[PDB]
Amino acid sequence: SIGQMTDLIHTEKDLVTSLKDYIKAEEDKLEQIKKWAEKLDRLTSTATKDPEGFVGHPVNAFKLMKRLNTEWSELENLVLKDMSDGFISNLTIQRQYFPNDEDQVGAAKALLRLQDTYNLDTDTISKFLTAEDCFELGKVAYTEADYYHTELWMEQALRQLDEGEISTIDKVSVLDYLSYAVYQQGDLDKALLLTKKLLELDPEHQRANGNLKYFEYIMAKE
Amino acid sequence: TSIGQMTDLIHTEKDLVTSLKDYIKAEEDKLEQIKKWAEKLDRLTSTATKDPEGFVGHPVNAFKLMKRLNTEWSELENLVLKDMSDGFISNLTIQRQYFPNDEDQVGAAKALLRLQDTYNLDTDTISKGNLPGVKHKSFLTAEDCFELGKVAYTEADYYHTELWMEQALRQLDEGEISTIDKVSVLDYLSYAVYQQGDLDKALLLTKKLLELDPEHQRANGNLKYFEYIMAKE
Repeated sequence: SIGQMTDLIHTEKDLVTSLKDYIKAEEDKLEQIKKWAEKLDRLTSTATKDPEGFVGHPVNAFKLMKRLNTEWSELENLVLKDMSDGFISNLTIQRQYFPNDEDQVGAAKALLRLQDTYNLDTDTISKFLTAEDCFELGKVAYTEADYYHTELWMEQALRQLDEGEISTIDKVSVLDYLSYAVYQQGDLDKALLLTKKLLELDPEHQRANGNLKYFEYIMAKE
Repeated sequence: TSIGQMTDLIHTEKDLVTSLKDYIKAEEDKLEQIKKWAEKLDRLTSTATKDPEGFVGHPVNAFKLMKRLNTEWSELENLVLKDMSDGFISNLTIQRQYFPNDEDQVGAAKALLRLQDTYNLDTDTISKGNLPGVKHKSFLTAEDCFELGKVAYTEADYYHTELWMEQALRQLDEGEISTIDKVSVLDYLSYAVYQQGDLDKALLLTKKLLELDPEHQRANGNLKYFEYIMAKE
């Protein structure tokens, strides 16, 4: 319902403000540390410039022994200090009303169906969807034997990869999925070409080699 | 402790600074990643609250929303919990084997005291490091002075306790920002003074302390005590 989604949106907005509070806290700690590190840097610089004269000074041996024995431990404790508990506690609480996998897949199938209903191409929809997003949609289709959508979305994922989008997915796996889905469509020509793309990328790929031969076969027997 | 040992310590400390700087870089990269994420998301969810019906119209906005909440916030969570400090802490931990310890710090402090005696220097000249024919310009903090006073105190050296607590208190008086309260140093000071025998000074300082903190139990006891023995003197 509209209301459930509305509450989700509000929750996420609050999570963002809380997140920004965490960021602010961490930045303040880092600036304290940065200033500290600046002081130490000027210090150590002057000492390394002339270590003998440095340990001439009667105060310097004491100050050095103190910094090393005491101050660096204070510094250590500040570095290790956890700034994240408020945000994590809060997020932990909000997760109670979060969606699950089934909600996510469901929302995805809904995306496919809207794609059909409004006659939209994957690029226009994607422009935002990431390569990984497209790939996921492709796999959602794939699990239900909807190879038309599997095909369209793996194609989009691959296209985004080609435009040089940085992503966690390699062209090879998506080429595998794609060529498989296309073969299942019946476009053996396309499937063959894509298989050849895959082999150009990973030449040792077992199924792609086997499929190069097998596709050439059934194509011959057509 | 030799020139060479000090030199090795100094180089190690220089390297630890480099390591800490690397830590700073790592943390900044982490935070900037997070800020950009939150920036992007803030744009989304703001536009969404403006018209939530129109926003979750798209199965796209809805799909991205469900995914962000079920998966991506867990990724952000993992990034938040991610320790950027391991390299620095590991290196510092390793170097600490060849660090000075407590005895070395006390040792260096007493060494400083004996040097003060030997060259007849007042605590101010030493503390401000303004020294003739010496190039490096180090200075002691009120807190440093306090520590020297306490090192003296531990050895029943009330002469140095008195001098160095007086220097600390004096630096506090200029309003040097510091971690020490005048009251603790006044405690030490007045006690050391009395141990030397200057009952008037100890009494006056006890009164300064109480003037600062009137509920200070021990100071109260000391006030009655001093006034008594002063009267029966």
